[PDB]
Amino acid sequence: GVALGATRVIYPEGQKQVQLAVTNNDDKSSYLIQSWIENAEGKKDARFVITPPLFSMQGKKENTLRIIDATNGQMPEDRESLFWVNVKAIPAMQFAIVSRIKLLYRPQGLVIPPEQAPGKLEFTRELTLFNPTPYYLTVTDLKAGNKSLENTMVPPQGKVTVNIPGGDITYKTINDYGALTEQVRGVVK
Amino acid sequence: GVALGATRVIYPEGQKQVQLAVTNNDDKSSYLIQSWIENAEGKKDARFVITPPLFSMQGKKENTLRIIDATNGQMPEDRESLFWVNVKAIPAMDLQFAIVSRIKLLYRPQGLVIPPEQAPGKLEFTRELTLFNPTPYYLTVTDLKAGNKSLENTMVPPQGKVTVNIGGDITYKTINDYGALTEQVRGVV
Repeated sequence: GVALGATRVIYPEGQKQVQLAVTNNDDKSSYLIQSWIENAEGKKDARFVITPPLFSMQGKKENTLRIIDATNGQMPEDRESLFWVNVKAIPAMQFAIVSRIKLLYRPQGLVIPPEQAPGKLEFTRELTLFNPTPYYLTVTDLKAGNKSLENTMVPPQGKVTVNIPGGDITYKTINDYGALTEQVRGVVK
Repeated sequence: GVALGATRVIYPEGQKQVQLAVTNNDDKSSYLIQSWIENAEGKKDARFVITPPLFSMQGKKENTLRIIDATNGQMPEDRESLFWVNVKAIPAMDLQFAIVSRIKLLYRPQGLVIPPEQAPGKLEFTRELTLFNPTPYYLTVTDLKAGNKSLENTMVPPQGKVTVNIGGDITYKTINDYGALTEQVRGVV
């Protein structure tokens, strides 16, 4: 069937557009593909445009969605902002195919670079995770002792609690290309 | 979701196999994982074999894909060759799009005229912007700026040119063998 080429899209301020690949490997099927953008509050938002908003995909094919910054200077410049790309495929015939993927808008000139963000996570046994960076960080493979903990996403300058059945802390993050990083030992307070 | 352990795989001539880590980080999801290799023109190619080509992941799992040289000694020996490893994760309903992770596989012959770390600094820029790469390596150029206008990311094939649609100083970064960003380099038109 249909596939998307990414699990997240980073939009670096200054870029005129970013692309998202949409593919169909089946020569015999046809789809209508509709897409739109929502803010983090769950509403349709016009600060980013995606085009074409509706297209037909007939057979084995690769199509590209373009995402354009129409923000017009109205975004926080000191942290990332989170949007959601919604794509829906309607087969040519309740049977629609729907995905939502993160769109992270990243302002120019943040002082901590993306690759140094993960190693700044602070853990407090009370565990509370604190993120003193301007990035949204996706934490996975989180372990405290021999116990495997749940995945979490920590917002810029935010805190999240991870339940543990009571009480070394290690983990990986998902990077900008959707890959797993190397294992990291957290900063424990 | 499903995440790969790397964004690119270097296959050094003579190695019998290279491994690629594939992981499902979510205990609530299940997947079928289908993988194949393409050449640089985007057509399925059998000079490299990936196995298993089809497998399933139920819950939190880590698997290893093996990539095997079946080139039969017919690769060019004076330049890298580019292949595309495609890993498609198809989600089981418990409704959603499959996700295809496409990463670069760079076959690298022994005896190249310059080691990898010297390549980035040889790139040549001509007003026409044309990027000319006189080295035996594929160069992945990011953070490309002409003066103060951000340009699109690009990849320059070994001994090839590429045109980037746009005075000012030209600055850029490249992605190295480990998927990391090099330091900014100053080019001159």
